[PDB]
Amino acid sequence: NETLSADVVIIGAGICGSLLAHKLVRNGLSVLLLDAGPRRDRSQIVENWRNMPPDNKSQYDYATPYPSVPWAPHTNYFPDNNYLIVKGPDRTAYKQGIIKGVGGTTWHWAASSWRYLPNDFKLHSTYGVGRDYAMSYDELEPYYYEAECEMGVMGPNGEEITPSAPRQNPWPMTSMPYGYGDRTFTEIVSKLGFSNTPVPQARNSRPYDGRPQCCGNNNCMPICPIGAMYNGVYAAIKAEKLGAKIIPNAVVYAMETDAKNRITAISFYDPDKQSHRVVAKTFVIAANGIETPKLLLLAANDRNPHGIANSSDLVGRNMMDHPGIGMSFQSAEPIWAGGGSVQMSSITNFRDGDFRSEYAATQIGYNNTAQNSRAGMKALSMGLVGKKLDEEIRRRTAHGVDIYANHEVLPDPNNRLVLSKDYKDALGIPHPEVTYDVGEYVRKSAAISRQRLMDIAKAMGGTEIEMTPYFTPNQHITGGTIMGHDPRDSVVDKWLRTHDHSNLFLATGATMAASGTVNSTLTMAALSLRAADAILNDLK
Amino acid sequence: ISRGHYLAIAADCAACHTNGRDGQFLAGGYAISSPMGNIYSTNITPSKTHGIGNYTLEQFSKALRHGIRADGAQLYPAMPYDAYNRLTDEDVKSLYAYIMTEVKPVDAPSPKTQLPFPFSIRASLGIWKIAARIEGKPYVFDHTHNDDWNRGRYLVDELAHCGECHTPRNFLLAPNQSAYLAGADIGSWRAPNITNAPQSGIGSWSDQDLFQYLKTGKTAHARAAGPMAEAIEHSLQYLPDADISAIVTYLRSVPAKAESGQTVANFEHAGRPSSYSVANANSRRSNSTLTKTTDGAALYEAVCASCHQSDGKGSKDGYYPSLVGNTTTGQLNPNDLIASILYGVDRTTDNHEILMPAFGPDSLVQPLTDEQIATIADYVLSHFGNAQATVSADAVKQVRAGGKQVPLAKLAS
Amino acid sequence: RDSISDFMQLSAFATGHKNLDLNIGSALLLAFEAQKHDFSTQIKALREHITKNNYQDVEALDAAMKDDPLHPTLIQIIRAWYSGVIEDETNAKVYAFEKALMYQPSRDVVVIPTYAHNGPNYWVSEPASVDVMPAF
Ligand SMILES: Cc1cc2nc3c(=O)[nH]c(=O)nc-3n(C[C@H](O)[C@H](O)[C@H](O)COP(=O)(O)OP(=O)(O)OC[C@H]3O[C@@H](n4cnc5c(N)ncnc54)[C@H](O)[C@@H]3O)c2cc1C
Ligand code: HEC
Ligand code: HEC
Ligand code: HEC
Ligand code: F3S
Repeated sequence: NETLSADVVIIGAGICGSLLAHKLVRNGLSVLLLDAGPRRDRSQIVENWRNMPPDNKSQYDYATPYPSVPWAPHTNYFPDNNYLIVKGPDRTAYKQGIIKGVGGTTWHWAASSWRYLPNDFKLHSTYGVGRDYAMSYDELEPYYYEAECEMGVMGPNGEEITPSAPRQNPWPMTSMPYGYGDRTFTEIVSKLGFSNTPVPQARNSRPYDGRPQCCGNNNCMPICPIGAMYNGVYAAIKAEKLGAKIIPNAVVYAMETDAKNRITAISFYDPDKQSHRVVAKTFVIAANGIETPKLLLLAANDRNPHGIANSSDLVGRNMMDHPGIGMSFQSAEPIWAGGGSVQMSSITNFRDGDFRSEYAATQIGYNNTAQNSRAGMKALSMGLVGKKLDEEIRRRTAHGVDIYANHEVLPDPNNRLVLSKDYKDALGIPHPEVTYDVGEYVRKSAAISRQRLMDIAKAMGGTEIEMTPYFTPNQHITGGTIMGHDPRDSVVDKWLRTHDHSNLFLATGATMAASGTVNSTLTMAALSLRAADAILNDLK
Repeated sequence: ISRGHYLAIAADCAACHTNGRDGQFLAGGYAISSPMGNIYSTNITPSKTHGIGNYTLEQFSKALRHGIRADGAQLYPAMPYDAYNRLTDEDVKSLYAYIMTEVKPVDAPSPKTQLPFPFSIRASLGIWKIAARIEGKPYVFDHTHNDDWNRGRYLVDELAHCGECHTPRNFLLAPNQSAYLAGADIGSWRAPNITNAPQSGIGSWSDQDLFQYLKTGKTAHARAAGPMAEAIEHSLQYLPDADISAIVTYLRSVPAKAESGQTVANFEHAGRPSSYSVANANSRRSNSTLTKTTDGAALYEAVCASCHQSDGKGSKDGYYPSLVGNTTTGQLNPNDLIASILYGVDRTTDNHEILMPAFGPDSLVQPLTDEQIATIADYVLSHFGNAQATVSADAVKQVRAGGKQVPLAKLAS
Repeated sequence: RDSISDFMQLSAFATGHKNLDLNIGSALLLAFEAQKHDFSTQIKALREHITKNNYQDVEALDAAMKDDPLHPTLIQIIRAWYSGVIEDETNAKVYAFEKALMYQPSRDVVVIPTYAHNGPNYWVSEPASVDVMPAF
């Protein structure tokens, strides 16, 4: 290829990138979509998941169905592919899941799209902890609902569930009714004083967008056999049909800029390690919370030896996530987890308060994934035979309970993604290496989170209670390129344009300022649509 | 609801005069995939500018029955004026009153139909009507049969115009009276034979089954899809139960039209107790895009077995129909099944919505290629429906294109 | 073709159930014979042991030979028939899903995670008890 010219390029065909591409092609702009992963198809992922060993199915394995392509490897911990090097006091708290391929990691999310509270956007102003968004909640609510209607998100339309984000107009859906497990968990935590509320899900309670109604397979992680949730592959397909050019297996590595700091072109590899110069009048980097900083630190040139968009020396710095402490036990009272989606209800009673100045807010969610695989594997592990084995399988699948609690981390600039100086893939691109730390804030929040979870298990009369002494990752990779006003104190502005390079936008978790107390991909989608407004204003 | 509203519902006039679920009420703009091109239905709201507000009673009767516009231009046969021609004068007057008074006028010009020479000139249709033997005496009560049979015949022939799509067309593309209700290809979809043939038609259907299909669109052995889903959703569902009973009574008396090479009714096809081997599917792990899984059973299991389970007997609830004992799968000609794979069943009965995930090239859930869809359809026919039915990739591409180009359509060259 | 017959007979005895797929059994025999060449010798020995000591159910066939190194392969075979895997790593092949007997005793209520249960809104109905055995 002599040159792959375009108008607007978006590095990374994930949910953020696919929404960006769809909105921009809908307005008549030549959008070129580069993706590190390959062209990925839903049914084959379903077939691979069906054929995973039940040992990997008992545990929550979500990377085996997606092959880790050598040119664009993604995390896989059961063989420990070691793509995401994590060290620090909580290296196990950032073993995030990411899928490379058209659609991105949201190929296998639970569709738990959430609207952040107004105080999540002014944490720093109201409590002095964290860093503040340059944008208020009101400035994001239009685009927030735009994304909500784009993916067809569920929600308890009529309910005063908990102090939550005010809505100018209700959810496009009504939350599908709870299963037995969700109802019983709600009753238990209500007797414990916790408020169990329906979780807004980018999922079809009624037929939407030509995707069927959720029939409750309970395989929201890691693949929907009927596609009743929403995945970024939907917006990628819509953009491709509308005119967007998509090249899978396009791993960009470096980009050239002029003395004006206006980056002029980008280059990427196929698996065959061939460079192709891509030139467009406005580049957008929508790769990941993890991959955007690695790309920005990997594309340092002579003009910017410290990394592109790294004038503040903060790209890669200030990592963020939701440190979840997942605890699984055996309920004394039957639950029958599996009815509906894997994530139907969650305790939102502690999403905000005056304690955020001291310790992190906690969102105690109950995992609704079916325990038939877990019950079978555990009952077969203890070497039971015949009718006793059948009875134990039924018992452990009717009593299997998984409970977790997620928190938020404060901005620690020491949480770099300094690319490992020793490990490289077939393309020679270094793996993203995280020097992760949670903080005394997270330790203090978890100090009461453990007691809360133990009380919840006690109310169930639980047995063989297993608690992770560490923090489990929730793959809500936010931070890394923190937004703000000052070019020397933050990476990008309110409109998600890099201060160093006005023609470069980034719409991903990296620009997220405060991790919040709940899932974030709805917030990434809203930020992506705000970015789309930004390029729309830029090029007319 | 008034008599005019009932007649408009039974005539299903809102099916083609409202472009899709969206769009204004009877504002036109709907694209109809005619064999020679795309024809846009016109606005009939009482709008003095872009509607039919200027239409008088006799002008409206001419437009409805004889297919002649106000300016004298012959209406295209997308208008079932050959089916509304025998409509009674009183019903025509009631429809005129309903259209003039009971629907809000909309001022939005409809797209103008553009067809190749000589389909562009809307004047050769006089010879077409003469050769079609349209006229067309207004319907008269036949005393040989009871009142229910007469009402059913009125509904099927005049108002609901079931013959517009369930009757084949000749080389000149006019309704074939010899093969009455014998089943026809309407482009992407095929309307099955609905005569009283026990094997070829629907004679073996139970009365309750036919009533359920014509009222709600769902049955243990048949689900309304595509244009039939649209008809059920828009017109048939609002029909009172007495009218559905009359339609059933008439349908159980139409002459049979047996098909050659057919021996078992479309809903009595049992399924072989066979499936794919999970062991064979281990080899294609860590291999996405399904390019290498050319076999059919594993392809069906990966793509569609989530709802219609591995045995193919559908969901126990009945929400997902059994592919065994299904009229769409049991049909000797598999055009309906190919259309269901391509576009899918989307029927909204009583505000409750069935929705296929489409599986065409522009599918949102799972795109599939022509050969891929051919293999999976072959597996479905062999294991669940008519074994004698075979599907090729060229057949799938043809179904996508809109069926066979009729020999009259080749003239546009 | 005797070996497949003895395999099916012993397996139906061991799992305590009769309705077992023949294709899955053939795949299991192929995998077992690929894993160990001496599978046939010890399987015939086990069959002879059951015939000579006239075993009734599988609880005795589990308890009686705790020290015999043949009980390992009985545990292996029941694990295969209930789970569908032979080995333990991620690479291990799956020969039975949606039909594995560990999913069956809860099939009536808890949905097999990928294959849809009845209807799209079934879970609103209350489930059955824990001590009732659906079938098989
Ligand atoms: C198991 C799991 C469950 C989750 N559940 C939820 C949930 O319930 N709710 C919720 O809100 N969130 C959830 N998430 C989080 C959610 O998946 C992500 O936060 C979101 O999808 C962000 O995706 P993204 O498009 O920004 O990045 P990604 O989707 O990770 O990446 C987009 C694409 O960018 C490409 N790319 C990356 N780097 C480069 C490069 N240098 N050059 C070219 N291309 C590149 C990759 O190939 C990839 O395909 C979950 C995540 C996981 C792993
Ligand atoms: C894999 C590609 C398939 C195949 C081969 C079929 N389906 Fe479906 N299907 C679904 C629903 C809800 C209906 C019927 C309407 C309803 O009851 O509301 C159907 C219907 C069919 C038919 C019959 C069509 C007709 O014209 O009668 C056939 C032959 C058929 N299907 C085959 C639902 C779904 C899905 C959602 C869970 C999925 C996935 C599929 N079907 C996939 C397939
Ligand atoms: C007048 C009210 C009627 C009646 C009594 C029937 N139809 Fe239709 N129909 C159409 C299509 C495209 C199909 C097949 C869909 C698919 O292939 O899945 C059908 C189906 C039927 C049946 C089922 C028969 C069987 O499946 O064997 C029956 C009993 C039936 N119809 C009766 C199309 C149309 C249509 C547009 C062209 C119109 C108008 C009607 N049908 C109207 C009627
Ligand atoms: C399935 C499609 C369909 C149905 C049902 C239908 N129409 Fe139409 N109608 C059309 C099309 C297409 C045209 C224009 C084609 C032509 O010009 O030959 C048309 C034209 C007309 C016209 C001519 C007006 C003009 O300015 O073109 C009138 C009046 C009309 N229809 C009224 C009705 C009434 C009343 C009904 C009964 C409710 C009805 N239609 C049912 C499709 C339909
Ligand atoms: S996989 Fe899909 S069908 Fe429901 S159980 Fe999850 S949203």
